[PDB]
Amino acid sequence: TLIELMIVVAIIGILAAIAIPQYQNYIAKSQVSRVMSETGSLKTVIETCILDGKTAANCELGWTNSNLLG
Amino acid sequence: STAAVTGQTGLTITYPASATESAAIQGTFGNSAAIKIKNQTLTWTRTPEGAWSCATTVEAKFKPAGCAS
Repeated sequence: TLIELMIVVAIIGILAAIAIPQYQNYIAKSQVSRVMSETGSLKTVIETCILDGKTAANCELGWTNSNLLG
Repeated sequence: STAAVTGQTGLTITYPASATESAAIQGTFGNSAAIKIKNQTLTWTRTPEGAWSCATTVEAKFKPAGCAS
């Protein structure tokens, strides 16, 4: 009938023209959100090393590799 | 081990030899002490007439009421 088909094509144009919001804010924020937790966990280790008077080599860190180098 | 010579470097004994001079027991922080108070010291002095008193060069907020002089 040629009238239903173009409606489908137009609706395909309607849906497949979806506007993608800038999700990069979420990923960057969450990736930083994890890092502060990782960097913040070493605060007590550094302070305990500081308050005991130990040297840089004498401060043992329980730090392990993470997917982000930060 | 004695007043003249001690077994620890950070502790020195000021032993008087006359009746008109005072005695002092000085203790200097180090090693396991905090980095902020690493180079400070606390001393205990005795006047000839028999009064003991305490003094220290550490920061005021680190000074307890016992040596608040």
